[PDB]
Amino acid sequence: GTRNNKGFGSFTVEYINNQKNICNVEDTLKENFAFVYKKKIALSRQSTLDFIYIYNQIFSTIKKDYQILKSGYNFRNEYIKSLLFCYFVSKYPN
RNA sequence: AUUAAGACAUUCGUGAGUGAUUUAUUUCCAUGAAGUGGCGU
Repeated sequence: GTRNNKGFGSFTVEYINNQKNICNVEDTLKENFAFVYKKKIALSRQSTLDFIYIYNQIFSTIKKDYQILKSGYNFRNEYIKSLLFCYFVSKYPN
C-alpha cells in the first residue's frame, strides 16, 4: 500500500491450506534483513478499544522515532538533534 | 463424250451435373498508484 515503509500494510499468514502456520516473526526478520530492532510499546490497560488507542500510539511513535533520525523534534521545550546530522559530524569528513 | 454426270462429312447435342474457403489457434505475456515530508533548533 501507500507509505508501506512506515508499517501501513502489515499482513501475516494464519492458515495454509487449513493448517495453522507457526512462523516465529523474530527469526524470520533476522534471516532476511541486515539489522532488526524491537520497540516495547506501552502495554496500557483498557485493551478493548484495540483499534484506535493502540494504532494512534504506534503511528505517532513511528513518526516520533522517524523524525529523530531524519531531521529532529522541535515542539514545546523539547529538542532532539537529527541523529543523521549527528552521525556525519562524528565521522572524518565532518 | 472420256468405266461418265449429279452429291457440303452432314443432322440432332448447354462443359454440364454434386461441392460451405472451411478446420485448428485465449490480444495475451512482464509491470507496486507509488515516492518524499518541510519549518518553527
